[PDB]
Amino acid sequence: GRVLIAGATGFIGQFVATASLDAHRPTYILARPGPRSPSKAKIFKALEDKGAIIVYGLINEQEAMEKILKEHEIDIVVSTVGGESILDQIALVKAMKAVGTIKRFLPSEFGHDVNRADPVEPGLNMYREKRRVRQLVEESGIPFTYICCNSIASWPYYNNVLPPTDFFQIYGDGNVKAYFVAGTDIGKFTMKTVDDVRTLNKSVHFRPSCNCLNINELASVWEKKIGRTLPRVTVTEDDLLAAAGENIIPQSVVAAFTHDIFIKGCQVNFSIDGPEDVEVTTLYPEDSFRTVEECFGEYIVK
Ligand SMILES: NC(=O)C1=CN([C@@H]2O[C@H](COP(=O)(O)OP(=O)(O)OC[C@H]3O[C@@H](n4cnc5c(N)ncnc54)[C@H](OP(=O)(O)O)[C@@H]3O)[C@@H](O)[C@H]2O)C=CC1
Repeated sequence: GRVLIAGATGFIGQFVATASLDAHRPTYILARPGPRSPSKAKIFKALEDKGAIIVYGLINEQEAMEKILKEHEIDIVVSTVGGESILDQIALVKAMKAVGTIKRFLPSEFGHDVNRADPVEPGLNMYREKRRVRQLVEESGIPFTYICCNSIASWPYYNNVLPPTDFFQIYGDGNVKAYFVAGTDIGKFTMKTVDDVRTLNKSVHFRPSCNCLNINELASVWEKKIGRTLPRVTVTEDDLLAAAGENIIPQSVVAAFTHDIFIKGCQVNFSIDGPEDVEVTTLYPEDSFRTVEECFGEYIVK
């Protein structure tokens, strides 16, 4: 099963691409034509050394994408494009529909369940775009999997990776749970889903029970790691709504999602027992997630 990843030089994309190559899956990486940044240069080299095949194009160019999917006999398409580029996926979906040979598409999800969560603006606009892509995918008859992996295991700053050394900003009561997942686990478990019969036309939720922490708990894990306590200060709901209300992109987007998670409980407030939802830890039993303690341990080694 040949995998095409768009957005492999991106934050999430680097983890997904590396996991695909480490799983011994034939892996093709879409590259923007032109000169290469030092960091892009770094990433593309690492991936090619792991056996990645670089292909040149842009996902908003339908005819170009049709040619690539056909020429390279692609089976599985994974998009990890950024928030600014969500509607660039429209041409890619039309291209996949035209070629008709795609076995699984994973659009650029990699956070919350955009069909259940209701963030304030401008987070909401991003979710409108993601929902529009899901509507197009489903109406196009493309088999899909939606990766709802919740938060990457970093410190959740309102404007956003390394936890604080001076004082902790605690959102609201600091007693609202979220799920934190290592980057490497987002990649590993994403790639397992692409050809699993059980994830076909499903939302895949990442709910590792040992990494279900509120902000007060997350603070305490960091204090254990640095061997000292810090002052805790409150950031109110209205603080976050003010920040969101300025409509400064992407800072205000991050503020809106912080509010949704840590004020409104968007990651934990629904059941996954229904027939269109599956959960990673029950799909792949006896395959432990890296803990937050472990993750914070490598931030310490920096
Ligand atoms: N905590 C969480 O769960 C988080 C989840 N996310 C979600 O992950 C997804 C990816 O975001 P992130 O990792 O921040 O994004 P990035 O901006 O780090 O990476 C985006 C990748 O998409 C590529 N790309 C963008 N447009 C095109 C295009 N038209 N054609 C081909 N390639 C393109 C970029 O290449 P180039 O540089 O050449 O333009 C880059 O390689 C988003 O849906 C975001 O919402 C991400 C961060 C937090």
